[PDB]
Amino acid sequence: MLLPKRVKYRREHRGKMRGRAKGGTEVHFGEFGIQALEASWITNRQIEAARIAMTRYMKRGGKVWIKIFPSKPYTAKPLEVRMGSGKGAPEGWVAVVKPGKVLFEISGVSEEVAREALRLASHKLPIKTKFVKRE
Amino acid sequence: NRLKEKYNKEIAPALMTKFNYDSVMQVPKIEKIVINMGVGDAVQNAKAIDSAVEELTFIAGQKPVVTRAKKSIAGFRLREGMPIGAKVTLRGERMYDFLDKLISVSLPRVRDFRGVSKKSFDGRGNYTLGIKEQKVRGMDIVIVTTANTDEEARELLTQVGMPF
Amino acid sequence: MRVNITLACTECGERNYISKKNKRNNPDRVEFKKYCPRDKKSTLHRET
Amino acid sequence: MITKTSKNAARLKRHARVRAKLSGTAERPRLNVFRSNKHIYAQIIDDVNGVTLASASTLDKDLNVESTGDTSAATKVGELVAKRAAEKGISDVVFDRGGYLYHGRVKALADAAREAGLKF
Amino acid sequence: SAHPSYSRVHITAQAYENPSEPPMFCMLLRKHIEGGFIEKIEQAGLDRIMIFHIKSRNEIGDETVRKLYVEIMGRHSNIILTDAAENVIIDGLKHLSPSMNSYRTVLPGQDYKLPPAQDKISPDDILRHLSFQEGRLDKQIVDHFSGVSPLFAKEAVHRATLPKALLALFAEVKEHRFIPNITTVNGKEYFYLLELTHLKGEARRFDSLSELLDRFYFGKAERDRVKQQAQDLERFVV
Amino acid sequence: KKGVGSTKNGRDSEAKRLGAKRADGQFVTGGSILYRQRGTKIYPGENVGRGGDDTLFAKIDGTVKFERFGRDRKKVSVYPV
Amino acid sequence: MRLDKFLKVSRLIKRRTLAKEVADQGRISINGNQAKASSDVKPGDELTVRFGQKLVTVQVNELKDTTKKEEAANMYTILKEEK
RNA sequence: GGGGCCUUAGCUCAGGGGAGAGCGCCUGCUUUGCACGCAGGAGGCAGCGGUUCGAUCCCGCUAGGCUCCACCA
RNA sequence: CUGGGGCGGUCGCCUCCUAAAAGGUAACGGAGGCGCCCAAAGGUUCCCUCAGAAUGGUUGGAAAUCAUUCGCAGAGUGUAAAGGCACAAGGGAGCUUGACUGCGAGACCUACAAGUCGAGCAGGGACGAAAGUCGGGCUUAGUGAUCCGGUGGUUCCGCAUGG
RNA sequence: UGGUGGCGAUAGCGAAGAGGUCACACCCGUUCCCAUACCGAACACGGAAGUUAAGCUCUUCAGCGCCGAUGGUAGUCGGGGGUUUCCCCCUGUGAGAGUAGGACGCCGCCAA
Repeated sequence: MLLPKRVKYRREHRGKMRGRAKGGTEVHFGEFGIQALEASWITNRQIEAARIAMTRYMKRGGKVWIKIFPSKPYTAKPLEVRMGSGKGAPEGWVAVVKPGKVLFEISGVSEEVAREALRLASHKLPIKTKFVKRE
Repeated sequence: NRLKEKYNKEIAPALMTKFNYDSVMQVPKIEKIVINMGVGDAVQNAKAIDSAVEELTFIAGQKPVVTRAKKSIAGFRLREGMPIGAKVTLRGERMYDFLDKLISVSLPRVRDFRGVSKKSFDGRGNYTLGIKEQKVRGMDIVIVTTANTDEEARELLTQVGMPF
Repeated sequence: MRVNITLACTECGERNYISKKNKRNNPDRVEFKKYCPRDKKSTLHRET
Repeated sequence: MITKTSKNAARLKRHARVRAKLSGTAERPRLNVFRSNKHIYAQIIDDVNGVTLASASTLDKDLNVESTGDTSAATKVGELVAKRAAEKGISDVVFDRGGYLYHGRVKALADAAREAGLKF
Repeated sequence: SAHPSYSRVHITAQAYENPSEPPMFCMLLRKHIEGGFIEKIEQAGLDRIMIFHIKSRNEIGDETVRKLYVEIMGRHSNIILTDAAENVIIDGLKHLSPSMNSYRTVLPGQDYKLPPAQDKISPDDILRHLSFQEGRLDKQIVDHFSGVSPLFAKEAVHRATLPKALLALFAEVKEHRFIPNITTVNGKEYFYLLELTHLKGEARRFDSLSELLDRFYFGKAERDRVKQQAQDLERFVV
Repeated sequence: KKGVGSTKNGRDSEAKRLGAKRADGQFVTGGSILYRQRGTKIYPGENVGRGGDDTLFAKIDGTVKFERFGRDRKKVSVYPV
Repeated sequence: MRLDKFLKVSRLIKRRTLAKEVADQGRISINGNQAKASSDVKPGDELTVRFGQKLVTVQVNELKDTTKKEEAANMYTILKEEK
């Protein structure tokens, strides 16, 4: 459950996930990676689920290199409450994702193993994905 | 007026011949001397300033300047201001006279004097020194030179006869 | 304390000016020089 | 190791600090000064056009003397440049102590020009 | 010292440590005794009490006097300062209010008073007054004499009708014929004017009772503390 | 139903209508202001003056022109006919 | 302040409880008047007290609450004792 | 859940310039003496963050506790 | 006011974001500040340039003060933030009180009330040799109507006339 | 050469070299003007024995910094469409970044 240690503002606007990514569109730390085909917010619980999934499938395998970090916080008012009276309290932390963006990489491991692990992770994630490799 | 003429006549032709400088303007000399007292005890005893500032005066005829704080440190119970330490710059002839006086008296009169610290240079061509005796407070003095490297300063002071 | 003050002339007797001051740092009856538009001159003014 | 700044560069900074407040025009030009260790030079300028109008120096072959560097020389060159700016009948100027003091040779020169007729 | 178990008086080559803080009692002594003059010493009639008759000039150079009293009773020792003629207390180390419904009182201003001196002949008379059939008479020599320890009483009673021992030892003390030593009966280091009389303990003798006190208390000030710590830890470990 | 509150972030200052007030190539009268600001986003130039509020005004009549002090620094000026 | 608090801080009595107990017994008084633990006091007060037969008369000089040990007795003065 | 008060040694307390006053329980010592003591259990700002040279002392966020409120259909 | 009301919270001013590249723009939207301070922390003249780092060096210590090279700026700018400033608006020294009087072309903002800037003229001055700057402070907050009373001054009026 | 101004560092940083009889500097001493919170370092005052080392000028370079295209792409006014937390099509516009490359200076006035 990743966390930014320190932040300026505990409360931010949400934002808009228009367009494609700026960077991180291609694997370069590792060999076999995964990228997105949509745009969405992703949570520390999602990423750690995917991470531990692939690492359990691999059991010693090489290196991973996540390519993101949930910097963004997201609020949520308490339950059964009218509107207004200030912005809701923070709940967790979020990473924002554009399409064309690489999320997880892999090295030290064969292609079939990598593809299967990333499949497993994709099923923990909400969005549509693609298997990718380095050029 | 001893060490000026000694410097010129003995050192500079000899030293230029020794180092193969291009011109006499490349000669190393002392640009100045500086001395500091460095006493943060006045916070306790405000009278600790004129105490030994008078002594700096009786040492060097030039009046000193009380140094002051530039920041605040609760670790030493200090804020900006509160004059601590005292300084004297020195650039000219009583400079050399004072240095003659030092090498003649102050160095040997130390009750365990030996080969003084070979290495207390700054790696630039300028020397520093600390003293503890003279209340018996010492000081921190500095020699500043036109030497670019440091071995020429070494050779300079050796040829002066300042101990090592 | 920081407090209001008038600053009257001495030849004219007229008040002519106001300001403020610390009573701590400037306790005494302060004085400056200002222009008396009746005496038509720079002139020492005094606090009341 | 000790470096040493060029006092000329310092003088340039002080000169610029001055120059920020003024500039020489037609009918209010700038009178600039230079103070070599062996000479003293003076010029009069329309800073708008970037043009000198008149000039003077110890180096001038007229009135060659021994000092070229004391207040006497400063006075002589001041009166010279004054009559130059008289025969180019401007008579009204501004002064430019170029990062120097209005104390010594500069002061003497300026006083010379004041007496010769130039009005600051 | 009015320190209850270690309350005493002493002269020490070891000037231990003068404090950084002058306390109230110290400064009050400085007020009225500093630069003094010790005219006379007195024993308070052989009770564990002492008096210094002292002189000193007041704040106007007029000579004045005072009576410093040092009562060393044990757990309720104390140090008091008193006026000469008025007998009024001026200072006191352990102020003692009469909520203890006691005979005497400590507080300043009040007329000084001494403890109730018990009905004991301070110096054969025991064979007269006391019935030697009583047994355990090391207890009840305290009931006849003023200056007594159960140590002294036991060591004298073990000399076996023994008025001789009492009279001889009293003459010894009166003549200052004692021997200042420290005794050590398997630890439990004791000391007294007289030597050890019977027990198995080791003995180390001295030239000065003051040095005896020095070499005794200089350790016991902290040795016993370390022992307390050691035992408190040993309990936990066990 | 529940009960909540305490936003304590509910204010802001009155908007002060900064920026330029006259345009390049525009004719201007004496004393007209040109560019309200705080500090110097823009400096004065010829026949232009700065006030205590760091505001820029024309000392004369003329036409306005904005320029640059060499690099990364701007300027205004009034040039008459 | 209150009598019981005063007695504790002046260390005449070691427990405020005991002060209350004795005042409820009425063994003591103030200014010739029988008093209670809640009785108000002040400087200048003249206080009569009993300890069995030991009767006491004292005078109040000051009053506070932090009252370290030796500074307690500065708070007042003895005057007289009877029985 | 909201608001207010509080959260300093075992207990009770004071105190933007360096946390110190008193008291108690258990143990040990201790002794001639009318409960008159001593040492150790031990003496540590609820936490997090920030401003200041500095924070118990100013500010802010959160936790624990006490009190108040949590109403109309 | 109120995403029904009540209870809570807030009520005026300043700074930023939201704010959509002029300006302006709401919400019980997000973050913070003010109800002052300086008689020098102002004006003027002249002067010079910071924070931190590495070396050497008593007490000096990780950290005073010290010389030392590196060093557009990481510092400072009375205070919150934004804008801005190192040719100083930052830091020193000298002399002073323009933290003046009467005004004010013409502009900004604006429902009004009000608020803001302002060259330039006169009088008298301060600093400066001179040009020349000075009508408070680095700019933006630091404050409130009218009526009513009070104080001082006034070639105003003063119920027949003089007061 | 020196002085003095103008133009966005295409001017600078950095490395290597060359020159100084004139000139500019460095440099020699305080008796005076004046000064150094310390002092002739600096500022002032006077001087010219010697030094091109430094500064200053003239050459070189593209290591740093600086400038900077074309094309393409994102974005986007406008129009239109669609499975519309977004996406797509069309006329038009059009960056940044990354390149190509440029550049270790251009222009003036005075004095010898």
